[PDB]
Amino acid sequence: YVPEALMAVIEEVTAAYQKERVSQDFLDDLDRLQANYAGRPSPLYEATRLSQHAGSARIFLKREDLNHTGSHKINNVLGQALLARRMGKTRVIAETGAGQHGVATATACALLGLDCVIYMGGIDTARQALNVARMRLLGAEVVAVQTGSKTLKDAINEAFRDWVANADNTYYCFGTAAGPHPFPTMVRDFQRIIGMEARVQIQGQAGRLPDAVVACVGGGSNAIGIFHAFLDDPGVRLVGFEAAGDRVDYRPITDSEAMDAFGLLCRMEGIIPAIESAHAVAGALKLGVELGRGAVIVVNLSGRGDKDVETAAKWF
Amino acid sequence: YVPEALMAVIEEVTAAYQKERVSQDFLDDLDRLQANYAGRPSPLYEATRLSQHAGSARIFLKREDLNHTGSHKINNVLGQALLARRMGKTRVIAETGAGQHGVATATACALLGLDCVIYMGGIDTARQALNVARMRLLGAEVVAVQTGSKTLKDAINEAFRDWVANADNTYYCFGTAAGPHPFPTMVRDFQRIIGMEARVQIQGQAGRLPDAVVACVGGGSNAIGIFHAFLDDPGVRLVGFEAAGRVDYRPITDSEAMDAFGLLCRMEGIIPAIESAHAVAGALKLGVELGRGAVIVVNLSGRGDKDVETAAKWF
Repeated sequence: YVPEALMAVIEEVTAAYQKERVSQDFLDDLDRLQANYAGRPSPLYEATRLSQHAGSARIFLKREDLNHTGSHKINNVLGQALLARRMGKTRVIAETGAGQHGVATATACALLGLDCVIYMGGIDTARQALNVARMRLLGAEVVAVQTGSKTLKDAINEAFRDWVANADNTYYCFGTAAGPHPFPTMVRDFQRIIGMEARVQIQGQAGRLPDAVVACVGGGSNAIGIFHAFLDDPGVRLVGFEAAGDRVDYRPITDSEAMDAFGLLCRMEGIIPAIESAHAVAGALKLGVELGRGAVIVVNLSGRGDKDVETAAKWF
Repeated sequence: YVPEALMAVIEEVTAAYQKERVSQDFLDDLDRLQANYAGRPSPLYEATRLSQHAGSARIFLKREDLNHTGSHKINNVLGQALLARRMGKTRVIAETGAGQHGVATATACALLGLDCVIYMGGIDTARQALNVARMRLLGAEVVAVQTGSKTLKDAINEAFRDWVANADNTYYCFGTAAGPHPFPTMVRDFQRIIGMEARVQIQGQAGRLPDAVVACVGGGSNAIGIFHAFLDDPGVRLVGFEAAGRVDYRPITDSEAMDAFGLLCRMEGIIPAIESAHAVAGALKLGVELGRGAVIVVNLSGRGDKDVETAAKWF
């Protein structure tokens, strides 16, 4: 599943990232660097037409759903490249199948100014000359790996072979589903940027801190990532909505209630939520009818607009 | 091609639009409506690795390239839908093929509070089943046309009949490939929103109006629409770059462009359209020519793609 040979190398990265977690500075720095670069900060939208169904509170939807073809992947990558740069690494590697992660990796590296090399499967190479094209346009040595299978796994290995050799100057950039996810806390932390961005936006758009910041808890981290920046704001309730069918407060939301919110959001604002987001919404509206006129609530709309259209359409 | 029966209804929309064109009211209303909604305001990005290469001017990129392939269909549809509401229409109809125009149109109606009807070929309805479900989740009514041989052509024709009969309260939303485009001015004007956005964003990010705003002029209205909002800002230069009313035109050669192309990829990791690359080349000379601390706003119009090949060949 992972060579043992990766252990000292992974241990190096974790220990180095552990030093970053002491302050907000790493995160702050990432947020600076990615500002207006590829999608970040995702928009905060005041859903004025939901207001009437939420006790006339002001519902603000943190729009993590506005991500598709591009925005997305650069986010993980840029975090990593920044870490590589602060570990005094000078060079970055990765594997990619079809080429999307190699392009993101190559992107983060031109941006931050770091040599970069990408490992592509032999017959993967000659069936997208284009991403290769992007990658070489981005300045990245593409090593088209001939040796056995031809279909990713052999590239993972050279990439692995590389990383152990060169570990003093090289960072491995992870992001393919078929590759290793060795640093799960580092991934979680990158999610806190949602709340960091949403805390600036809600005070600029709403003129203060919110009454509440709300997320569906089955989105995992990334739904929950909106909370961290509001932990020291004693006036701000943090409410995680649990899917039920039939410091943080946790509250249940049934299938029906999610479903009805899903449809109201499509009809009131023209936005088609993930069933995940519709629970956070359904709770946001109950919470506004609780809190009344003049309340301000922030909702993490996490998960994918498309996915659930089928299930929603059956349901109705 | 276009039925003559349509002349009066087209004539009413053009007349009413020409009266909106008078002031920035209509556009300020679109701007407000769509803020944070589906992509607009596109970001304004300070390209600080490029400064080295431009007299140490500051180059800001107006990131039209961050559009989704798709971001543009709701943008145009929201404009038409807000105009229907501002004219007093209560209802908006359209035809759709595979469903995208229908989904865009229903999304704009749900947003603005308007009744929606979409006419689809009876067959198109069966094949594009989840575009239909999106439409109805959106609250639109979807008519699977049973007339003729249940074709797109037959759909359009039912939609033209409903338009004519219900013109007092009903607006027709254009922008399928098989449909007409009776209002090119309207569509060109919507592009003015680019410079209105960028005029706000350059004062927050840079603290003042810029020294120039720049765009590549082969890129049509999508290029040239950044200029309008700064027209009355004497002190802001307006430069249009072309592949060699107060706007200045200058030529940019193929190899000035391709050097700007490779420079943007390599310094910023942004792969531009060749079209963006000409404006980016022009902005690099102009910073050399205005020098240190000069704020130059560049329209990055067109799509960072299909020029990829052509850029690869070149290099």
